[PDB]
Amino acid sequence: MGRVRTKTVKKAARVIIEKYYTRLGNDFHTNKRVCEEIAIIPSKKLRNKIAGYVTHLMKRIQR
Amino acid sequence: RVQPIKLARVTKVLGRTGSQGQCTQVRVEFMDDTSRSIIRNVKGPVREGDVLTLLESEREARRL
Amino acid sequence: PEKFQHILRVLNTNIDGRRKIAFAITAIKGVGRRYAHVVLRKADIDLTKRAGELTEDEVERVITIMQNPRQYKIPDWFLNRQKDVKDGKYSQVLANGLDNKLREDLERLKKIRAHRGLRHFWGLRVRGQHTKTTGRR
Amino acid sequence: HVAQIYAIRQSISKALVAYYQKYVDEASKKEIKDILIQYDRTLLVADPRRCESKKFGGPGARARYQKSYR
Amino acid sequence: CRFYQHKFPEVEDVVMVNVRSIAEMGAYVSLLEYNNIEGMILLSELSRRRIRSINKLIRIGRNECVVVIRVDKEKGYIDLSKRRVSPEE
Amino acid sequence: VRRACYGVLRFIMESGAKGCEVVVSGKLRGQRAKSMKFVDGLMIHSGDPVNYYVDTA
Amino acid sequence: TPCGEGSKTWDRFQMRIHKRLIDLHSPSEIVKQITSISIEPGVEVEVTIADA
Amino acid sequence: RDKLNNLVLFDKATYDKLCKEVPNYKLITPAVVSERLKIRGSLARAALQELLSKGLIKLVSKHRAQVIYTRNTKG
Amino acid sequence: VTVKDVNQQEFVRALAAFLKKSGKLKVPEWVDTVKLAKHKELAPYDENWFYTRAASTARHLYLRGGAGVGSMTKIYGGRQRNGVMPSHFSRGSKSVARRVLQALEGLKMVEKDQDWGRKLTPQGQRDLDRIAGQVAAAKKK
Amino acid sequence: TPDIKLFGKWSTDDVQINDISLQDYIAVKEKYAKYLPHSAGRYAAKRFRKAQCPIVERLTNSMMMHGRNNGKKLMTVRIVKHAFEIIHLLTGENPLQVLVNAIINSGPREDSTRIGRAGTVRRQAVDVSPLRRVNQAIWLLCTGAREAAFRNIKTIAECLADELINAAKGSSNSYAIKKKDELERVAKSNR
RNA sequence: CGAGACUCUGGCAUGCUAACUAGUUACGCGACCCCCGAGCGGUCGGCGUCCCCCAACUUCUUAGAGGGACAAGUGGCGUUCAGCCACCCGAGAUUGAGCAAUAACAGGUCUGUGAUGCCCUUAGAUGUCGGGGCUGCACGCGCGCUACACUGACUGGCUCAGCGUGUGCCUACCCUACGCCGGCAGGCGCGGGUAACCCGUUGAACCCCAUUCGUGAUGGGGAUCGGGGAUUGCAAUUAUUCCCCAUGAACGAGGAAUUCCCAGUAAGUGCGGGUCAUAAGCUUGCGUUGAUUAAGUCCCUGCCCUUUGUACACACCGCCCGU
Repeated sequence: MGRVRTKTVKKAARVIIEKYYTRLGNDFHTNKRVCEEIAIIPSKKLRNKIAGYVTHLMKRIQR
Repeated sequence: RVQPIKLARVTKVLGRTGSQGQCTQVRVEFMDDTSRSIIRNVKGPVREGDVLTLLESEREARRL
Repeated sequence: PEKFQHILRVLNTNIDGRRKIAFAITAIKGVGRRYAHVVLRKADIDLTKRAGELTEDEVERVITIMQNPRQYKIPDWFLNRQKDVKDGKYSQVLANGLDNKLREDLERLKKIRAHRGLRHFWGLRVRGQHTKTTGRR
Repeated sequence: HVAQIYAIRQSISKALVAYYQKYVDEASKKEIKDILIQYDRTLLVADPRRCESKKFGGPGARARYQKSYR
Repeated sequence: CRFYQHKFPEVEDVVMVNVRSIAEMGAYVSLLEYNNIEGMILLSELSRRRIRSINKLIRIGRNECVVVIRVDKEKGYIDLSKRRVSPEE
Repeated sequence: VRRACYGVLRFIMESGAKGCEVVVSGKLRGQRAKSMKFVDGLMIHSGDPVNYYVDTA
Repeated sequence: TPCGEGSKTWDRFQMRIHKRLIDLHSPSEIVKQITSISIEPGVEVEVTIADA
Repeated sequence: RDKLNNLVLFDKATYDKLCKEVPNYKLITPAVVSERLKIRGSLARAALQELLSKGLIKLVSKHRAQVIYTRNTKG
Repeated sequence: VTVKDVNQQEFVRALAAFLKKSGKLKVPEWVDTVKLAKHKELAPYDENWFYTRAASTARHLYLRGGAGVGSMTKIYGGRQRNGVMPSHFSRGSKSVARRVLQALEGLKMVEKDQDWGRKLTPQGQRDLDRIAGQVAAAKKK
Repeated sequence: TPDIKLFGKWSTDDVQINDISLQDYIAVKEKYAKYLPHSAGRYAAKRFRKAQCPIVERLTNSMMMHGRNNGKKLMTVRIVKHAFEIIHLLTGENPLQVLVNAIINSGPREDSTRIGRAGTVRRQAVDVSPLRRVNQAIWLLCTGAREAAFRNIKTIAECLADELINAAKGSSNSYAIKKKDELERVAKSNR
């Protein structure tokens, strides 16, 4: 039901995935920290949604 | 007129009909017969695999 | 399982089992629930019993204490009329005699033409509180 | 009175387990955790539910004043 | 009591029911034909037409001609219709 | 009215602004009320950041 | 609402005042001196002779 | 609604009736005894309290609001 | 033990009877016609309750570091009927509560001590424990 | 205690479900035995959750209704425990077995749901879920006990005990039975 | 652009850093010391006060920085996408507020405004004091409150809280522990506290318990009235209010109709603050006791999606005809 992802999250995710492919893992916790290093994101909830979607993408991508 | 009481067990909750959406279609395996499997409407909330005690297959209970 | 004692008089009413003694008495005016309860305590009578129980003796002992309240240490504050307006004492008023005094006081303040008197006579509400959409249906 | 009853029950069972977990042995504490958790009563996990805030325009939190209509 | 030898009505027996009070489904009426035995009228069948009227100055103390559908001697419930009526006028 | 609004609006924007809006409200031309919005740039009204980001007078 | 017709709408403002104390023990003036300097606006700081 | 009263005098006959009806009961409360006789409810209660010093009735509750008596051990 | 370990209802009743044996409770010239608290719609059933209250007060003081009239008044207090307005908490009679504190002091069940108001006397501490023992054997509920 | 978890002075053993269609919404030992009913005081948290709640706990909850009596569980637990004792004197047995029988006999089979048919008063004969049959039964029985108590000497405990026993084996002095016979009769009829 | 996002609050951190206007632990524990129990007893356990440390801690209490939720892991489903369903951990993709666009409205306000246009009045005031009314009731309406009882009326007793607040203030001023007296209202003496120090270990009400009463307008209910005491004010008459006694109503479940509600929610129940010389049946928050029930859908209703029709366009509460 609720809290489907917004455009702001998905755009950032595409960005990150393309330019940091080798660095990125598939684990939420480590990716969350990588997003702190490679970007300035002004909220933790936003950063979590970004990180989260980026793991989901990496899983699909590695097929 | 009269028929014997048939126990019939919920196989599949078909979905919801009713004008207000408060009638649920159900398909009940006739239990005595595996050949029969007939659609009866249940008023209540239905959880699959629970058992109805049909007093009729007359006056078929159907969408509205 | 004792009948036997029954039919007692307090003032002008027949008092029989129905309720606890105290409550049973309050058929008459000028005796509320609290009044009859405290009279019985003074008169050394168990008030949990019925009024179809207890003999004539106990009744008379109650009547004497109610109608001489000060002389049996029922204090002045406890009285329905304190200092009164007719009588320079402090009187407990009972039975039909309360109705008398109520009439007296209403007539009294119609003569004297005091606000309480006039309002009551005319049927207007004596208290200053709203009667705007109340005091009827 | 009821709030406290539920709280105490949670603390005593947790207490026993806590003591055995650092000092005695794991098998004892684990056995207790098994027995409790199955029928369940939330004695090793916290209850989330605390009072919901009241918002104006009603006499209650979600209760609201009667409206009137011609 | 009642004048009749039997204590209960039977299927399709024309009776007279005193409408005591209206509540929920219709009314818990008393059959006056057989003592003061309890029965009920509406929910499903009683009405023959709808015109959005059934009283105005028809107050209380009144009474309906009804016919017995289902009678339960043991349970003390009598399902009654007025819609069945035609020779039972 | 329009000249005054345009000059001030243009000057404030030129100073450096993400955006700005000037509203003139009240009556004009006798007995009818009017409002006009003279806006340029970006403006928000969303949540708590509006209080922080935008200054009003 | 000024002039109350419509609906019952209430506004509640809060203001959250924060207090803290710190008890230093060491000699007389050099305490209150070294502390109270190097600050001017917008946070009250009180140095009290209280406590023996 | 309703109007129902009971005798509020403690009587002869109803006490005797009680004790000699005793195999009927296995459940005894004030209300039951009151209904089955014409004894008050209050003086239902009290009659039981007397009765319990025969011990044809045995306490199995002692609650403030109302009490529950058994007849003998269990009937 | 503390008094809390044993049956509280039985404790106050046992202590109240022990007070009766002592033969004094320095009783008021009121409590035979009183309003009592304003939470009451009927005058007291008996004049017995003064002993029970005294026992209760003694127990309450035993718990605390010292207390006076205020503590007793809230415990005995309840809901006050305001007529046709909403029922609300209040504190009732203070003359009786004060009198009970004075009377217990006279017997030396409680005495003035630090933290204001009366705190338990070792004489009272001994008395309370003896009835506590009787209660302890009797039940626990 | 861990071998079998009893009720607070009665047994949970020897409680039999006398119907095969009402199973898995009647329980008292099929995991759900308790000395004292209380889960966490929510039962509306999930739609799943209702299955967790046994018939005994549901009966205590449904009882507290009508404004003054609302939200007083402690009063109801005391009344209910007393009620079980009253049942036990009156029939021997186990009071929980009496309760189970009462539910089964009071629960309807067919009922009716509204269906359009010319704007005339007709309805469609439908069977109802066993969850609904249990829910409605418990409602009927609690409402029956309360209704009797209101202007009669007997207390809620006594009237509840009387209501269960009459329903357990029919007597036609139980409200729940009388209502059920009306619902099933009407169902059979209709269009 | 709105909303989302965002922010604030509620919940999960025996991890992090702290605490003598805060507590807890933990000795050594001794004393008041009771034996209540064990031990012969010293001693041990114990509600509180008192012993206190160069004790220890942040668990409860406090508030700072940190992490935790992202549908993350796993399994089904789906354009294998966006997303959906279940499952684990568990605060679950289940909290509540704050937040408002484009544009409309002759919504309300000149009596909030020494904001303001024009008009009136202005020394003879519509600029200030003395007095009365807003509080008058054959009747219509609305929000409420109190009720219709036994989960209660009554008499004893048990017993657990939270959000907040206070005097020494720029036109007027506190909360009261504690002593005494009085049934009560109230009177009177102290002392502390701009305060997590003192009120207030907030030991509140619901609740729990042993009775009495016994479903009976009964003692449910407290209307109306009569007599008296006090409190507030210089002034209470038209009860300002409070208390004491008596007098002891309708109402025993509410028609035509109609509101609100999905979880610490409905309902029951008290408390603190605001108005304030005095005066709450009000409202704003707060904790307590705590359900039954959808668990969905568009039927009615409202709002918002395409399409279609329109003699409508101040827009159907519109228009529009004949006698």
